[PDB]
Amino acid sequence: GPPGPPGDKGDKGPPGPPGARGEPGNIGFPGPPGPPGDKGDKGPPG
Amino acid sequence: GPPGPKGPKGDPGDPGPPGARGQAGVLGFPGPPGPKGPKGDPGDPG
Amino acid sequence: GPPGPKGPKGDPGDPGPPGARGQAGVLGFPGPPGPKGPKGDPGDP
Repeated sequence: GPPGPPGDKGDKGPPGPPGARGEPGNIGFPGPPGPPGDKGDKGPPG
Repeated sequence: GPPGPKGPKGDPGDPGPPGARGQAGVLGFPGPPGPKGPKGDPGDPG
Repeated sequence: GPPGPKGPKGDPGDPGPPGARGQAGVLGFPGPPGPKGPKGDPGDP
């Protein structure tokens, strides 16, 4: 006789894996300048 | 003649592709402040 | 008759989830020293 009907479609595959973690962020900008130095010492007395 | 029996089921599908790589991390924050500046020069002698 | 043909292969799976965002970047390099301080007062007479 003729061949029978075609079989059913297979099961859907499972999901793929997560992507890689993103790259680290860029380095931050440089810090601010420090505070000014203290006032100089008073001159010695004459 | 009668048709034959139904064919076999298809094979399971393949796993999916990996997800996209993650986004880049946040930029770092600004660096530490610099040191205190040099002390002033002393005053003149009296 | 003979058995029918095999069914079609299943569909591929979904793509995986997007990755997690990266780590924060390192903090910047230090700033420069501050300016020099002002000159001290003159000595007393």
